[PDB]
Amino acid sequence: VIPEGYTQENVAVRGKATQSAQLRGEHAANSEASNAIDGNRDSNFYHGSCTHSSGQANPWWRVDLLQVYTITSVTITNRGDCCGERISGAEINIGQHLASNGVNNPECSVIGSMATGETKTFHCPAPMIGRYVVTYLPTSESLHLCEVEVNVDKPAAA
Ligand SMILES: C[C@@H]1O[C@@H](O)[C@@H](O)[C@H](O)[C@@H]1O
Ligand SMILES: [Ca+2]
Ligand SMILES: [Cl-]
Repeated sequence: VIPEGYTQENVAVRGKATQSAQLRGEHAANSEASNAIDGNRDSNFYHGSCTHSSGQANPWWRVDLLQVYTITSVTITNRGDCCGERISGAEINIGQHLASNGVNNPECSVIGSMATGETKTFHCPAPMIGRYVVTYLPTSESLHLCEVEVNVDKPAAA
């Protein structure tokens, strides 16, 4: 992706994030859904820039972009201090409307697996129209995202 004449922008920092259920207890303060769109890829969960679900099965995290965009890819930063294997199987769904918390929207990509602390771009089959981007983890693992960037192409500046 990223053709001549165009520039790419992360429109996720313009939105509002939320998740199925936040991690409770001792580290609950470092777990806010908003952490995945604060413009910081720091993957050390203890620095406070990563989200963390409750631990209950099939968690999801979502960002409402506030308006519809044509999205080319989504760049994810996996947790780095530990537990990089938990995100395996995660699905990135993108849609104009919220079809069951975004969990049932069209799929951009599936995260096979990512090394601990890895930042990787997942390109959608074709550009997708959507206002909501959801990361659904259909397993018994905790979902922790250190950054979710939603990439939109724009004609370049100058
Ligand atoms: C915030 C915590 O980080 C590590 O201690 C993990 O083993 C826990 O399951 C939890 O994710
Ligand atoms: Ca972050
Ligand atoms: Cl905000």
